Amino acid sequence: TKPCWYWDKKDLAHTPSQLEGLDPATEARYRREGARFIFDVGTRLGLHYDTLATGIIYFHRFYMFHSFKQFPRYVTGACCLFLAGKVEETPKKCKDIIKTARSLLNDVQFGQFGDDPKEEVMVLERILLQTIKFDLQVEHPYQFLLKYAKQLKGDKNKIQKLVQMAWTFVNDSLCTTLSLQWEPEIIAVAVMYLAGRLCKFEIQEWTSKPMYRRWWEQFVQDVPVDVLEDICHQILDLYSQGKQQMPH
Amino acid sequence: TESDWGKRCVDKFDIIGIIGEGTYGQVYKAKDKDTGELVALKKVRLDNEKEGFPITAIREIKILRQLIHRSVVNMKEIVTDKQDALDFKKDKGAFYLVFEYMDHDLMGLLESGLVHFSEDHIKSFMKQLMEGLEYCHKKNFLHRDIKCSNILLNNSGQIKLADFGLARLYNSEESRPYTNKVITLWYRPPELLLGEERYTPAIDVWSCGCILGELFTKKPIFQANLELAQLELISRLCGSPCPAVWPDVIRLPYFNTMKPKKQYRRRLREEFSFIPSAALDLLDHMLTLDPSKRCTAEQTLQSDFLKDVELSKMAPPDLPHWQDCH
Amino acid sequence: MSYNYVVTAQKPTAVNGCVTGHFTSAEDLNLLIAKNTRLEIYVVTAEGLRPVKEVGMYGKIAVMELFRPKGESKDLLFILTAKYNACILEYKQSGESIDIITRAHGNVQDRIGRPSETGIIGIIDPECRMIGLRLYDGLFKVIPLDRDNKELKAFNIRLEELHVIDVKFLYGCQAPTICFVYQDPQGRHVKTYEVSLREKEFNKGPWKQENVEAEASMVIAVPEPFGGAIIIGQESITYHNGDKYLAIAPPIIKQSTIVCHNRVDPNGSRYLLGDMEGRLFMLLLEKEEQMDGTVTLKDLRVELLGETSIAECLTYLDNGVVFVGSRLGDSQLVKLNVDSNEQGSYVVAMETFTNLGPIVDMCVVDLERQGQGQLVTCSGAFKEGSLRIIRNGQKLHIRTVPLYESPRKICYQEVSQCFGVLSSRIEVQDTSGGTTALRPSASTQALSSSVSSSKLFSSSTAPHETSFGEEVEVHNLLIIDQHTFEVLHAHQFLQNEYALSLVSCKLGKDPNTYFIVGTAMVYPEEAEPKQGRIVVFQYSDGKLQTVAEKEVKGAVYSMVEFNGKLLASINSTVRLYEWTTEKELRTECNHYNNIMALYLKTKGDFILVGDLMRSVLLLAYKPMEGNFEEIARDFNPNWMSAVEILDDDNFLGAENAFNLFVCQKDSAATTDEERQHLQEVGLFHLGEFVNVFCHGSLVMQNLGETSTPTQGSVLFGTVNGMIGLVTSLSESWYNLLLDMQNRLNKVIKSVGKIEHSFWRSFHTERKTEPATGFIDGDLIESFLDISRPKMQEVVANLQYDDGSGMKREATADDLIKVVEELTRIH
Ligand SMILES: CC[C@H](CO)Nc1nc(NCc2ccc3ccccc3c2)c2ncn(C(C)C)c2n1
Repeated sequence: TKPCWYWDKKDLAHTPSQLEGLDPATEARYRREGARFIFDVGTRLGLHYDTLATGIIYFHRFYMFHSFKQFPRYVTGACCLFLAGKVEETPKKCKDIIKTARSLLNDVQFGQFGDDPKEEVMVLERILLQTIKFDLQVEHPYQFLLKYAKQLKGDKNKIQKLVQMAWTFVNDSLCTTLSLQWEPEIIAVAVMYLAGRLCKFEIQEWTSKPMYRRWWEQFVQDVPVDVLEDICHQILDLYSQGKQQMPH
Repeated sequence: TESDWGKRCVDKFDIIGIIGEGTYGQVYKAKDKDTGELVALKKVRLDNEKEGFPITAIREIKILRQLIHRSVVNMKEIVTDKQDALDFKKDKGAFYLVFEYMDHDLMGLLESGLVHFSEDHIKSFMKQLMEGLEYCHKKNFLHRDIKCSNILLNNSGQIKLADFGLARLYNSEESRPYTNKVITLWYRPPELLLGEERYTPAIDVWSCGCILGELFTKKPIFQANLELAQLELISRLCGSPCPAVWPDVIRLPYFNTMKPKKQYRRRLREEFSFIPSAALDLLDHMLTLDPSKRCTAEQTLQSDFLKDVELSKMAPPDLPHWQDCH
Repeated sequence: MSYNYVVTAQKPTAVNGCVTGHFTSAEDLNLLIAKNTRLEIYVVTAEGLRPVKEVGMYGKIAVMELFRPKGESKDLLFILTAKYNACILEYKQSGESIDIITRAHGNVQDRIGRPSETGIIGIIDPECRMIGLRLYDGLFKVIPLDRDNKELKAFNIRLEELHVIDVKFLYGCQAPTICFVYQDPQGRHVKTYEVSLREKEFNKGPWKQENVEAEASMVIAVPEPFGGAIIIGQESITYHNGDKYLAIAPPIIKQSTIVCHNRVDPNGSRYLLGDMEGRLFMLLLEKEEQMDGTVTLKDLRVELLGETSIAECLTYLDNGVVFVGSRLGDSQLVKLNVDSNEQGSYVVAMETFTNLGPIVDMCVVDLERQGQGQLVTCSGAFKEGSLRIIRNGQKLHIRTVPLYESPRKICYQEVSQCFGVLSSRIEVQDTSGGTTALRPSASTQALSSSVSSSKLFSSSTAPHETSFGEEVEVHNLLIIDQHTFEVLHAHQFLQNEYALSLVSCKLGKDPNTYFIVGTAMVYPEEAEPKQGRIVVFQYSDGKLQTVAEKEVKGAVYSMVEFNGKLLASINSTVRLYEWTTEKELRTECNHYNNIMALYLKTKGDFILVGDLMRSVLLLAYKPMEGNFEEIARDFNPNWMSAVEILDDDNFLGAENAFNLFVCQKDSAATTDEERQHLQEVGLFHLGEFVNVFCHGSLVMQNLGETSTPTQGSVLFGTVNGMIGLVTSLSESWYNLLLDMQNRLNKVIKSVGKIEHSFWRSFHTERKTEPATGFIDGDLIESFLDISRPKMQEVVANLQYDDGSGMKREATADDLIKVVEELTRIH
């Protein structure tokens, strides 16, 4: 019926990129750069946050089946965003994505697009569609962050602070392989959980079950804290590796 | 696995013939060589490459893999032409959307004049269509091209909706700009004739009501060539749009522009007096001018006409297959 | 685009309706006969009929009735066409000049309505106060006959009874009263309502509803003295008037359904009844006078008079002369005698009027080697079945060959100097367990005879029960001599086997010429036949030999010889068979994307397939591969009645809506999709049902110039006996004739003021399109009949094109020559 789109962390040691001699740090870097390229290009074009995320999810899934050494990442990214726009009904012309990609990329980086940028992108759409197995519908943590937050009642300002901080964590998680490890529902919980710790909030008080200390179980069944902590650790790792700090 | 779409080749289907001409490619009848199942193949050609894979096909793939109902057509898989070996750039082969084969389309049965619907036949037909539309509406999808051609009928009497190339999600919370010219003029709601641009799911209900009346007359109800003439025909039957019956008509772009010849009174019950009472009440509610007063798909299924219809008793249309020669 | 021309070679001959009245003068007795689109006016004499006038109407005549409103000296005529064109007509004569006046006219079509099963019914009040029309289920339309209603404006009254069988205005009622038989789930009932022009609704009628026979078919309005109505069924005749109810159920009428009725005595004492087997009855109203001075209906009696042609309409005229208006056989004048003849009959035929009847099939054959061609038709039905030999000589000369059974298909076999004809006759289950024929016929009067002994379906084990009295069809292949038309041989097919298709041809390397028949096993239980045969016969030395049989899983609706191979259509499948050196059929290739392959035509390696609902598909045989390929399909949906190939690119079809269309290959080969789309370039409303299309012409072409603007010749036969011809034009010639039509339509006065453009518009219950690609040759040929002032008015400002001269003005005398050349092809 439907394909399985989730791998174990341990499985990422065996992507085509890894097996062609790319080390884990380099592939992680390529994923961040490609995702952020997608994010930045589409933001300049005024695209909805779901459209950006969908392109990024296509991008991440693509490089579970292909190597970064044989598919230049910024061409793939542009193609993913191009298809994402049509899937999410926020369409853009391929020439406009190229125009924006050229504005944001230096001369070396835009070299990936070769002599005919539009052609390199349009040609890839065939491989992208076959790679993602024509499973175009994608759900993102954003809708669950809001669906679950709507069921919290209490101080308007503390919950809004929780949501925005969690929302930022969602945007930052698109640069990682969490999209490939955990369903979006879990991601939304993990970011609510992380924002709660950083804000010293006790979310259970805002739920309909204020004495149920594992507040998330009423939103996402069968999620151990271990999973939420692993997600939290990976998100904060991005901040620690960079110069950026938690939004708070 | 069954889910790894886009890889299996079209070699696996013996192509019987070309059933129809599509929007993004022609539609073919075929038989799976392995199972003997008759299937319908929609050819998607991305070789035009003006803007890549057609969005019309993307919508149908995206939505129909989500929708599972007896009255919604099933996309079984997507198959490809023999691909160029290790030359993805030169590969211009097309993709095929595999659908379940449907014996007939409503337009064909009606236009040939080869079918007669009794009240019981219409009950079974409308219940399946409106249940299917409700499934789509509960999932917040708008068909936007409901026409006799898109309704597909198997000889058993099972009805399935088909062409979702114009379908888009509807948000009640967030009103969104939509395309004004969506449905064929004959089945187009009055709100869209005046250019709503932010339309409700009630657009599909209007179209199904036009079909309901047609099943009792064997002739479409509102046949016009131009948008103004269409508003005139609707007005002659349903009454002219006016704040008395549609308070927000004054907000619509073309209300003052597209005035009908007169401010007509509603005669729907008079001209359709030959229709059974339960149906006439259903038609009167479905063909309501104001989309916020027009009934829903669910409300049609909780009507005296369709509520007690047992779907087990399929009741097929009366289609002659012999003595039609002479 | 394509350009084509259609002319009538023989006008419709079947009688659709007949009325008697005082239409031409208040003094004469007239008989108005309505053949499809044609009105014939006669005056009754002591010997027969004197013709006085004939007009054509731009519409099929559906209702034809004569009424005389107070203040008129003579009867007026109401005609309603099948496209709902209504009009009131008056006869006016000025010395030698006869013309028809349109007194009132309009179109009474409703935007919303369901056309009724029993068709359009039109009736007029005895006081001529209103015209009643039953056009749609659940509605009764009233045209009030006031002096001011020159546009025939009308209103609808809601009618609770949705399924009406028949309705007639009743005599002897205080106010306008309708009597109608209707059907609801509880059976059939007779009910009366009153019609109020002032209130524009029904009021309760004079007498109560009564349940009537389940197959109650016709309503008779009995004039005063009796009043009330008589209801004719399958088994019984009943009289209803208030409290009085009578019923006679004589066993003689149960045998055959009664379809027509006419009044003999104005007082209502005697009526004529006719049935489907051609019998003519007298229905007698036996009067009883009470001491009050009132006359009551005492009893009803039915008396068999004799036999006529299977009659659609009956008209008593005067004296003993009855006009038998027939649609399935020749019409007649017959005289009813008081004394029976020595055989027991009171009916003796006077005159016989040729009716080509339903033309089921036909072929063109040069019987005398004249380089001309003769048209041999399968005409008529049941006891009226016949073959008709038709040749040009200025009138058509027609020989009739009676068969007394229904002819189905005909094909000519020159090698054998004979015709092969498929026929069916009706037998009835009898007390022996077998069946008995109602009369001897061609298949039983053959010189030599044979019966299939095929064992193909003999395994049966499928039960089909028989009840005494039920009808069955018995199918035969007749071998008929081309000179004497003697039935030399008759081959009877299996029980319940229908013969559907017939060809005469040689196959493969076999030098023998065979008759090949495609059949279907027809059982009442089946929605669609699932068994059938292709049978190869050889006619040699006065005997028909079964050469080979091929079993198929369906009905062989159509067959045609294809380059030494046999092309046959079995249900959806289109199959090509080869004829082996072992004299057996072997399948080469099949095509399956069809709903039902009713019709097949070929040209070269190209095949045209006509589907029940999917219009026409152009297929090609690809010899390199040994299979078929779909060239293009007409994706517009049409119900086909016949098909024909005009040339390699243009294809002709006939729709069950009495419409004609031509499809062409798109010839804009930039995309595969465009090539596979056959585009309907020509649309035309013929007004006739085309059963058969045949290439050929009946004009004498040998040792002749035989030069005409027109190219090609397709003849076609129709249900109403009409024979027409379709021929091709150049773009230049089309434009000239089309521009001329538009000029002629402004000049020529139409009966009923019906717009010609409307009449020829492609019309189904769901669509109406303007005609395209077709020139109405019958309009063009009328230029020669309009007066000189009108001719010169037509040619004013008319220019020719693409000729030697780019623009060339036309004169009246120039066009007279052109049209006369066009009259030479028909
Ligand atoms: C989408 C446009 C088409 C044509 O109107 N619609 C369409 N028609 C289907 N079958 C009816 C049909 C129509 C035409 C025929 C012609 C010849 C022989 C058989 C024919 C059968 C069908 N089956 C399955 N699909 C899927 C694609 C949903 C279909 N889509």
